[PDB]
Amino acid sequence: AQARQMESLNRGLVAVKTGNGVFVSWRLLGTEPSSVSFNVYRNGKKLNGSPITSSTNYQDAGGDLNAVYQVRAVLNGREQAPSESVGVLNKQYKSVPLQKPAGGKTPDGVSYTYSANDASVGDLDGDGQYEIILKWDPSNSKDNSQDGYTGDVLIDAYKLDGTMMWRINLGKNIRAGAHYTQFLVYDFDGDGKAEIAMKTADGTKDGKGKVIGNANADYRNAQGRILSGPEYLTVFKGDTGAELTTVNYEPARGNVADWGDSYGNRVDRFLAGVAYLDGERPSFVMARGYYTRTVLVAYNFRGGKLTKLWTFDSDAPGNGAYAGQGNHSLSVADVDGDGKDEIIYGAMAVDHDGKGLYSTGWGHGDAMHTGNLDPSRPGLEVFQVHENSNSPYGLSFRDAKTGKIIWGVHAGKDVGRGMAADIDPRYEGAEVWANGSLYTAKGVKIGNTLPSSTNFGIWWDGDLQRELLDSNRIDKWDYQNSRTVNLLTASGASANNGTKATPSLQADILGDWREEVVWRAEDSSELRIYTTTDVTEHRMYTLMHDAVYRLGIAWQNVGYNQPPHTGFYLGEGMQTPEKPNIYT
Ligand SMILES: [Ca+2]
Ligand SMILES: [Ca+2]
Ligand SMILES: [Ca+2]
Ligand SMILES: [Ca+2]
Ligand SMILES: [Ca+2]
Ligand SMILES: [Ca+2]
Ligand SMILES: [Ca+2]
Ligand SMILES: [Ca+2]
Ligand SMILES: [Ca+2]
Ligand SMILES: [Ca+2]
Repeated sequence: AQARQMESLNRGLVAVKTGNGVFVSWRLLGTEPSSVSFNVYRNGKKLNGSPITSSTNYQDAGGDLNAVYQVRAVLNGREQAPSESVGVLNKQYKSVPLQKPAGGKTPDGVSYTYSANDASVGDLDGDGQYEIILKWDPSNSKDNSQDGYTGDVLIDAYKLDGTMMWRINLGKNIRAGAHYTQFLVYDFDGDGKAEIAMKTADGTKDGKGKVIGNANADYRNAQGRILSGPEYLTVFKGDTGAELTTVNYEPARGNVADWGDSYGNRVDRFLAGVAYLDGERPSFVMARGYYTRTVLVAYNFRGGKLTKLWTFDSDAPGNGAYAGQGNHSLSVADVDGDGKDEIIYGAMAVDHDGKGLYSTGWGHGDAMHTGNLDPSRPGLEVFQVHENSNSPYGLSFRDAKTGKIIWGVHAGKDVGRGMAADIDPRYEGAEVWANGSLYTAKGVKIGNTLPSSTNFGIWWDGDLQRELLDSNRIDKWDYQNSRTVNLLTASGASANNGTKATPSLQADILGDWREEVVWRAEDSSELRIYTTTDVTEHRMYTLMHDAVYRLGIAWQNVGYNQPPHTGFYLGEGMQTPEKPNIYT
């Protein structure tokens, strides 16, 4: 009973030169009725796609590199104003060149360079096409448990044509590393353009060069950590990067040792997430802590003002079960039916008003997947893994609303990876895997092997199973032979963060409902946006117009990046998915 704000997008038309013709795909928008159809136009407004639809891709045999495409929606037998016009890509990726920052030297005395790291997307200027907001990582970035000085964290915005809109420098008082800066790109106020929200400090320099706080404060200690001095929360304006408003980060660190160590590990474990706590409009949550004291703080940014909505603190009375449950990521989804978003903080959940929903007591894990994994169960499921060898489960498949287990598997050990996806059509729903085994959504062990990666799942070819993504590979589970075969190796491109091996971004940002992959070139001279050329016979509303998925894109960069999920069941046997309840 609720419509959600959702980004006004253009048709997302993309064309790609293939052996034999040109491949084309476009969006089906969530503002459109299911009855819509399309005609495709090659060059001189030539109708080409003679009758109409059932998908939003089309293979054009008589297409060449000099061709120009437009598509026209048909609303009730009446063709509409054409889309934007596009040329043809001579390779299966779009190059976005980067203004790569020059290296530098820390007090350390050491030298360091930058590489393109985690990304997000948003419509910063309102033209109906996504920009890429990119985090730059210095080669001396640090995990929380490693001493050492780190280079400045920088965040750029780029249009798809390579236009660099601005650079923000977080400055010397924001340590570089996976668990420090978590950045949220969303249209919070509803003005139709996106803002950026993240944690700042004395000396962060906005996109117009304006310094926040004291440009001469240096709270870096001799171990390269910032364990003193004030802490800020800032939202910047999308098209310019300018400070809009800055408030005090909550909670502040206080006595560092109260978090469970004196050397600055547990205290600087951060997460963040966009959530429609309204059921209608976006909020965001900034989180601090998970091994230990765990605090979530929710906000709105509307009418130029940042307002605190609520605070959940595990130190607070009655909330002590909720400590030690958080993962190195979070999920966001209406799990209880009320139209409003709850926060699935790893092995615990917070309700939309700031109140504990449940704590499983199974403890912190390094991966999680929240979606409709078993389409035979109404409601969502959460499949995750757990670090605690003394946990009853090393992998657990539970009810997302109550937190009660559905099935789970005792390992007496850390299980540091786990995945969820429909890779086997013999079993309706998503299969899951971790710690040497592959299971049905019901908990039954399939075969004896498992896919060659346990990282990301990506919808890439034309079928309803999901494919696999790791390093610079897209792979496919051959469920008949129990082997992983390769569909694409993006040679020259590279993933990020060594063993995590994640892409800068995975997201349906162009064309068809299939997902695009944003990998950096090895030297970080360009980002590459890969889009599929597999003709599909399936049609769906753009994944960026689904609530759970869009919010998945917004937290992908967060902590140890996890892959996105749809709020509906996407896989073999799915129903023809219905128009989403949204406005633009
Ligand atoms: Ca834009
Ligand atoms: Ca806005
Ligand atoms: Ca809800
Ligand atoms: Ca609720
Ligand atoms: Ca961990
Ligand atoms: Ca379900
Ligand atoms: Ca399946
Ligand atoms: Ca597929
Ligand atoms: Ca796509
Ligand atoms: Ca990350």
